[PDB]
Amino acid sequence: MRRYEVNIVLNPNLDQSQLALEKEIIQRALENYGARVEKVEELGLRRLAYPIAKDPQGYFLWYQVEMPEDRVNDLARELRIRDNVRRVMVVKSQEPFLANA
Amino acid sequence: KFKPYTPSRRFMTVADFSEITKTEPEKSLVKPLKKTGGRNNQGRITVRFRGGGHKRLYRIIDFKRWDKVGIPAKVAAIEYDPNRSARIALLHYVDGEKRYIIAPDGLQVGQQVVAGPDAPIQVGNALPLRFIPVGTVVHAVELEPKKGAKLARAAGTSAQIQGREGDYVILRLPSGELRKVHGECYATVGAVGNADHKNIVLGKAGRSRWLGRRPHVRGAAMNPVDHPHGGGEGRAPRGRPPASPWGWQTKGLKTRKRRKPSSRFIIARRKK
Amino acid sequence: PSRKAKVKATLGEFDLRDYRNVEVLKRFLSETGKILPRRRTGLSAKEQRILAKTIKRARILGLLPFTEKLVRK
Amino acid sequence: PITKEEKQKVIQEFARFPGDTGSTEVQVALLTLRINRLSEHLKVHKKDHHSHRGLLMMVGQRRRLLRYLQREDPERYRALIEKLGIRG
Amino acid sequence: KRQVASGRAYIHASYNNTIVTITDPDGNPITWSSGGVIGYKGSRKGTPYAAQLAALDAAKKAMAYGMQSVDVIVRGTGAGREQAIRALQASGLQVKSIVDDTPVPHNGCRPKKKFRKAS
RNA sequence: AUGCGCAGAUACCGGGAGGAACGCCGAUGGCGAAGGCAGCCACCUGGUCCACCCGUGACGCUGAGGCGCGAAAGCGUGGGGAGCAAACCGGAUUAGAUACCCGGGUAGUCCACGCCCUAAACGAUGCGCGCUAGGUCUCUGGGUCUCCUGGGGGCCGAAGCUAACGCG
Repeated sequence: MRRYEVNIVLNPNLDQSQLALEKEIIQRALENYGARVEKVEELGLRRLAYPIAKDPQGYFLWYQVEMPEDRVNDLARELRIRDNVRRVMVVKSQEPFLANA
Repeated sequence: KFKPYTPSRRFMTVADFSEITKTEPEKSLVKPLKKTGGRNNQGRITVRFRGGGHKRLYRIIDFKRWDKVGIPAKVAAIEYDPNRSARIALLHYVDGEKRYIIAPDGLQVGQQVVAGPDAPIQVGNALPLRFIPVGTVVHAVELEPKKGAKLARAAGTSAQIQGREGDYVILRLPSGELRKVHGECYATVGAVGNADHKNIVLGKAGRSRWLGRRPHVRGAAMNPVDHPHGGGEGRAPRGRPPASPWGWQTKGLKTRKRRKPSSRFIIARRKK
Repeated sequence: PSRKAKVKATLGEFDLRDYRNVEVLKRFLSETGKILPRRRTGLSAKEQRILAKTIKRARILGLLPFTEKLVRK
Repeated sequence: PITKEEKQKVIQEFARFPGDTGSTEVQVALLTLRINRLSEHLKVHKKDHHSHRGLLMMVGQRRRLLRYLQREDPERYRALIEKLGIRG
Repeated sequence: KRQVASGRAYIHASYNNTIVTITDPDGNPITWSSGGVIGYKGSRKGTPYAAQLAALDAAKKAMAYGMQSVDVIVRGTGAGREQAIRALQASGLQVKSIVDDTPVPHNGCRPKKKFRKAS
């Protein structure tokens, strides 16, 4: 297992118990695959600079974690699954590079 | 339990270009099934060319699901019948009883799927149109609810979900057209099971065709004593007519047929 | 090279390893959300490259117009 | 993929002496292993002629080195043959 | 008449005919004019001249309805798009703000010989 | 001209579908036996540059033959065609116009697996090593990084090479 950052945006017009059921789906799925968080984050709801999802805003979730490398593709698909997943994006876990120092 | 299409005998004299296909379930069907009379002759007058037979099984199949609208079923497995353009899956209903049903896109023995009031849009289950995730595929589909699976897209991988309006959803049917069915009606989820079949190649005609069951057709067959068209000579006639006091082959048939405007448009054609 | 604006000195120590940098990233947008060039970021091959990459990542998931109706013209 | 660890471990099983941080032995172990899982991949793929190609060159290399292996001494060499499996 | 003081003025132009039209605040329109609208044919209709004229019309009509304030929509380029747009500000009838589109491709469909000679 | 529109088009607004392509950034720039290869993401992968000097111990350079590899065109079956588009059909042409222009529209162009290997296949210049001023720029790896050093690209460029360019 390696680690990538899970950046994924999910519908705006959501709500309570919904946030509940699909985000948790997020969960157990993840695990079922081989996911298990390292950074449970997200910055809540936010707008964008281009009306995607037929909307000007949505909810964005970010959790970076450990997983079984290749499974990535797999769960990914499992994710986009759930309609609302306005954007399903995973990236290899790097972060260094100070430009202008 | 899928099936090979391509196997072709080879140079066993003119038995050339013979295409085999072999579903792997190979089991001999089960308990629910009678047989058909020897029609070709019928209502006891006799009619329509070709026609001959060749061995005898004969089907009973499920055409209606709302009759358990739920009891998951698991592919009993694959198999088929001396009829239908694209094999079947004898399915097992979790309640004990089973049913011969379609055989959508290569599903999988033991697979669970079902249908009714909300089925997961996974090719295999079936649902009232309405649960139509517009842009998806089905077949079997039936307009006029209850009127059983009406539009059994034979091996007809063809029910293309195309938008909705009123109490009717739009569909692209084999043919190359788009009709409408009130949502509550229904569709077998996904697509067919056979096509390559459609491409199948068979050797010495007599042999094959007949085996098929069908014998012949032979137009303007010289002695036009009848054979609508000309004869008693080489030359292909002129008038422009067909067997049993015909209109050639470029004229209508429909009419007011309240049927028609009532739904569907695209009018009758394609362009491969 | 032409000089009256420039940006390599708009923000200091900036980690190119990102995407969620609404602000900084913006700092190369110009009008039709183009990609304000060597011509402005004055950032080595290494730079235009990786920096770019993320620019990408950015339009990618979104939250930045990777072009946009220009208001002014 | 390329599992450095186990890697070194076998560079070890082979390098008769624990001080073979680069020897015919290893050229062997390595080119072999690589060659193999690599190739297997090749299979479930069918089209990457570029890398197939390289792999090619590589396999060549390795075999040839062995060539010399024999040249001076194929004895210990055939042992190697043995240990490994290749060329049979 | 519908009347709504402000809307959009669409100026789109070819290079042997150009066009302009009055549209409400949202997107429909009411009236317009162009190269051949201007009792014109063949070339000519592609003159910053006509540009000026049809601009004109777009205007008189423009007032002719409960409007005159407008944002300018830019579509393509016209052989005299200027004499055109200037005729525009000119009749004033309000000479508001201006939007930039002329909605670029992005590379996805080789043209006809014409701009194929543009390898 | 034309062909398309008051059975309302051409423009503007909203929504639908799909194929292809992939802008700025992106370069006179990069990776590859070659061909040629780009919106990002992830899966697996290969060439390959620098530094400790640690390992082996010259095993290496060459490659007739073969063996795999690859433009675009075109064929084979099975998908698919938004646009472009030989062919074809028009319209414009001259004296002629089968073509240069405008109006159309197939095959093909695209995907999968198979098949052709094809060439101004180019730097028209086989590969492998080592010896002979410098100057400049640009990308990239290491450092006491006014620069130096290994590598990599264009440019100027003594000697010198050639019938002459021009190589350098």
